Amino acid sequence: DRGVSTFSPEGRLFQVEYSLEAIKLGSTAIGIATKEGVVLGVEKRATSPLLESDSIEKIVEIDRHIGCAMSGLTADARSMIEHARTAAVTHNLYYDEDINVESLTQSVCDLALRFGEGASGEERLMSRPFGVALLIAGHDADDGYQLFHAEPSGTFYRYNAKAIGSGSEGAQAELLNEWHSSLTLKEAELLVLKILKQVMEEKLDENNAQLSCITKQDGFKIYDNEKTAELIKELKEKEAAES
Amino acid sequence: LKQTENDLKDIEARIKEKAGVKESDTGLAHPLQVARCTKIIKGEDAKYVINLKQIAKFVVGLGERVSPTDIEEGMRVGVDRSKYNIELPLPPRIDPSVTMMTVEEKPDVTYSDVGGCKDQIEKLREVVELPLLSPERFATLGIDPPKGILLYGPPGTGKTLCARAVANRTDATFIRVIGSELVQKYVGEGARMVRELFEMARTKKACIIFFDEIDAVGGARFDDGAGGDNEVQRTMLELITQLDGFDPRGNIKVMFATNRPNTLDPALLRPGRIDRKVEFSLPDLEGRANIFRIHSKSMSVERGIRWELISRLCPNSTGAELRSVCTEAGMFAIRARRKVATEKDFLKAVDKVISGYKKFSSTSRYMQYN
Amino acid sequence: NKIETLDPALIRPGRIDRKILFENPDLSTKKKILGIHTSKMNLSEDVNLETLVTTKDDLSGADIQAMCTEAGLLALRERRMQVTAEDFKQAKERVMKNKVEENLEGLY
Amino acid sequence: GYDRALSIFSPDGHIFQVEYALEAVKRGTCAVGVKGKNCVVLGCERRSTLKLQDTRITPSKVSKIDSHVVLSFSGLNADSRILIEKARVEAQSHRLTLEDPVTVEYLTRYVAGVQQRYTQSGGVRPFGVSTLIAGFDPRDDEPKLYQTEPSGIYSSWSAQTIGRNSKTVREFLEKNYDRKEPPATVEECVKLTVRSLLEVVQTGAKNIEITVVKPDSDIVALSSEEINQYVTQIEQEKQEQQ
Amino acid sequence: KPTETYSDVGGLDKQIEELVEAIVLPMKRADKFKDMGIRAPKGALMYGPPGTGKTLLARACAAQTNATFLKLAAPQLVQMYIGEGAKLVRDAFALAKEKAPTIIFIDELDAIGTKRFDSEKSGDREVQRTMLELLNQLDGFSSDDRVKVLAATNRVDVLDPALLRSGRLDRKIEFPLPSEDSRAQILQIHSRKMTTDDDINWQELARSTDEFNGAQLKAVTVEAGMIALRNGQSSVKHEDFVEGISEVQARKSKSVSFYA
Repeated sequence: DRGVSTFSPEGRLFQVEYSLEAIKLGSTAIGIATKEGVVLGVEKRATSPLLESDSIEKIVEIDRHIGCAMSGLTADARSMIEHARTAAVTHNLYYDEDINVESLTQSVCDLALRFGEGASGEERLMSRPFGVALLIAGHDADDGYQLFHAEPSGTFYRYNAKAIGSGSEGAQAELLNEWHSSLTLKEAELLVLKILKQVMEEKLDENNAQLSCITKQDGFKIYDNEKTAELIKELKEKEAAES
Repeated sequence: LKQTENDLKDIEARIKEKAGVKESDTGLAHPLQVARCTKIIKGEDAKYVINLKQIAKFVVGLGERVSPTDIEEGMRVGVDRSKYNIELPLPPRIDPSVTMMTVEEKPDVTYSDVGGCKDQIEKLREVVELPLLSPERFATLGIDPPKGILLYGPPGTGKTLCARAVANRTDATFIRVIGSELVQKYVGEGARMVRELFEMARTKKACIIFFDEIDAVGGARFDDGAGGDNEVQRTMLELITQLDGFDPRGNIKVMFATNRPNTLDPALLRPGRIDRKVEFSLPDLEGRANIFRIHSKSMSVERGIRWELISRLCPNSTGAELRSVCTEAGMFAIRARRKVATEKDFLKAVDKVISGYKKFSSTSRYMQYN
Repeated sequence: NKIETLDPALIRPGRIDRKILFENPDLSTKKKILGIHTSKMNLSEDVNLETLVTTKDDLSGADIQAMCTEAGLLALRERRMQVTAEDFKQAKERVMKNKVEENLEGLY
Repeated sequence: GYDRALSIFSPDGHIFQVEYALEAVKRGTCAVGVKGKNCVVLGCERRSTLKLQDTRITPSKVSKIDSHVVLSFSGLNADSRILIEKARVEAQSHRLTLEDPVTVEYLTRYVAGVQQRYTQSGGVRPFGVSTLIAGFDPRDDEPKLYQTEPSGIYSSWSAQTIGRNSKTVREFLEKNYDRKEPPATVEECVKLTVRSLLEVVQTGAKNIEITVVKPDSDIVALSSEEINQYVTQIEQEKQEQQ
Repeated sequence: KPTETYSDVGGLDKQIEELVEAIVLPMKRADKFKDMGIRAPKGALMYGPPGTGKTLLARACAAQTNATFLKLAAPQLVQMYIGEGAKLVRDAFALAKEKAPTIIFIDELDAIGTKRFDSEKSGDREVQRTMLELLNQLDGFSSDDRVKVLAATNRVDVLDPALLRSGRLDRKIEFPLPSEDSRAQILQIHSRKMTTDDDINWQELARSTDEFNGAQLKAVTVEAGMIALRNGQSSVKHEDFVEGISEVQARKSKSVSFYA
């Protein structure tokens, strides 16, 4: 085509504005940070009936007291393993404590978005800014639970309840009235699975999705297939008792 | 044997038709190329005799008085060559000469893509339909409806389908002229001959003409052409002449078609021959949900089908690309022999058509600005 | 030959939907192509038509049309409706050594 | 050198580099594999018809990382061997540091990690290499199968195969072959593998090669005589009309 | 006498000040020119987008000088035959010389003006003869007030050194980028028929506009009332003129991501 330095008629890059199309091609995930814990989850779906969901990780862990997720291509998800996970350990290497979620996100965004045509000192060799939507959540030692997100455009915003993926248009619309300040951990476990039911194209299964949580004491803990199936049975019993 | 007995009353009425010919019986025996009569026997100055042909070229400086008492001799007197006006005795003037004109009736096209065209069609309605409803708001406010408008995007994905659908509800004269055949050879065949259509547009009202294939007309130049495209570029400038000195915008509309907006001459794209531009791109998801309804209005579908999960498999697309999903879905009922259209046919078609069949060969990076 | 670059200026989404590409025939397809060509053809009863079908490189119905004509003109010189076995392999070489050429891409 | 990037991000997500990197496997030979209990079997084929060479003198898909880990795939030839030597040095890098053999999970990440810099960073173009990675873990007999995409996407599989018309061939193993009930005897994995190899190469068994990965540093390569033993059993009950 | 006058145009008073000394003055008083032997040219050259000048400018000169207006388009000069329009060069000048004072206008000079120096000029031989017959015959057809040659187009991509002479084209007019006060006077022309609320500040709207010629400034006043059409307002206001920028011309529309 032409030089990457070409902007939009509004003065923005093309790869930044077009980075939202690669997110819809990924998996739909909705994070929620309640008063008790922070609800994390994704959607594995299926690429085949012989697909194994045990060895695939769509939800990673940067540090014990925090968590992370991904929606998009899995290539950029490992770029923060050498950056976000390194910066979290670098903080413990210097200040030896839990990094603030508010400061960590902006610190990651410095290591997250770097690109361009070329530069001697900094590495601009990266072409596409992001191919994945990364979620950033955890607990702050001062404020509290904070749910942030790494956007494919590179910016960052404070999200009380965040929805990403292809179904983020219809899920976030109803999410306004669903999220409340009184929403607890147990009440938010059946709420996410109920929203993902209208999202997921197939029957809810332990291998078609993965959920986890962020605890201020035990830390990031994944939900095992035996435990995930329990939340599935609780959803079928809850939906039948609504009417 | 209808025509056999129809001439019985017609031959008897032929003399009655000859009674009108009995006015001028000289020289043996309204569209015209050039005004031509025989000697103009009928005809300061009193009688007026002017003819332009290979023999006896005539010119008269005066006029505007009654010599002939309306039609005379060869019946053809009036506008030709321009420069020449016989008005006062009921003229057959400003009439289409020998030429090639495409004129059809009732270009019926239904709705195609309403997804992003909600307020986008309203801009098209403000072009034609608006002055045909409340013209009083133009003189009071001091504003005029848009004349020129540009169509850019992929080749007929529901953009062009919307252009022909709105024209059917205008209930006016529809004329289609393209730019590919417009080239030809002789200078003026693509400009002066089409200028006659532009001049007739001011004569005959309630006319709507869509200019087609502007890529074969306009375009940007650097070395100022390799030759042969000058008349192609002069036709672009001839379109400016009709909009240059004077022109009413009430009965005359201008609409282009192309695949990219800025590929024309950057001086051509300048405003005043285009008041508004049609921005055509890939609309949102829930907006195109009516497209699945339009194709299913006349289509038998099994009750209980869920369109929410079907739209999730389909990424951002256009109106025509959604019909291709239902087109192959109709073929699923041919081979596999399905009674009606089921949910499994639609869920598989998206992966069969878009993912499976479509693959390469689509317009993606070919539009930025230029 | 290749309509790839040619295709999405014309085809449009849904006016014309067809995609058909040249496919390498398998053991079953090569038998029906070569066997039916011999319905009206006569040749030596001691030669099997499936002998050269097992090991062969990309010979379609167009390649067989010449191998039948080239081997036929050699046997017609002696005025005989049957073609010997030597003309079968002789006609396959000159067709394979001319129009049939690969990219020399192995393994992969 | 080259300061710019050899790749361009797509407006709709359709990337020229991702396009023809997958079809590089579609142009090349198929790589068939299936897991098991105590072992894993990886089959393959050859595109060349006339064979003037021997299987031992010319290696094709045969490559080794750990002692008990045999890694066989087809995405390409030249660009494929580059990632193998880097993986062997990386496999030694764990012996120079961790002193223990690396699990198959990271061996897939390292191959995709080099492919990660190709799709992300500029100055170098990505490959069309797609690796099917197998082998065991230290003091573990359970095999693993990971399908590595050139874009850096990997997932766990069982009967998955990549190559020419491999999506249709895999559908044969989606029903008769049960992932929940894997076979026991080593030869049982070969019976289902040979039947899947006849749907692509058909005749010309000289091109058919079978590599069985066994623990305790053992590799068994089946010959053409043992393959024909299962070919006869295919036409026994199939041709009979019940 | 068209309605376009010096009041209906703006920002051209710098070129009009130099235009009077070209056309208008020798049309009447030749006394001061014959004493110094200065032969004034028959016209000038201008290029730019319409609505700021050109067409509306050339017609306004016929109303002030009160002369016959004769307009012949440039693409109409080139014809299919040999020298069909080239023979009309002396014909157009013979009619202009004998009958009444007039100013000959050329619409879209690029039609006969796309040549440059390349070897494709031999494709149309009637084009160059029309230009050469135009330049060399100005001295033989001179010594009257009844013939004036004026040319105009949208843009001039062809630089001809032979067009500079006292009798040939004098002024080369390129429409400059209108400034704050320059765009204000242009908007005052199209707002004469507009009914406003008198809440508009002229210096306020011009600061938000940058490099917008009169062709783009005209679309602001036209699309301003269209915003009030859906609102049912009786007259436009100061916000409606800002909404004219919100109308989609220069790609001012909205998008996703960074702002929502």
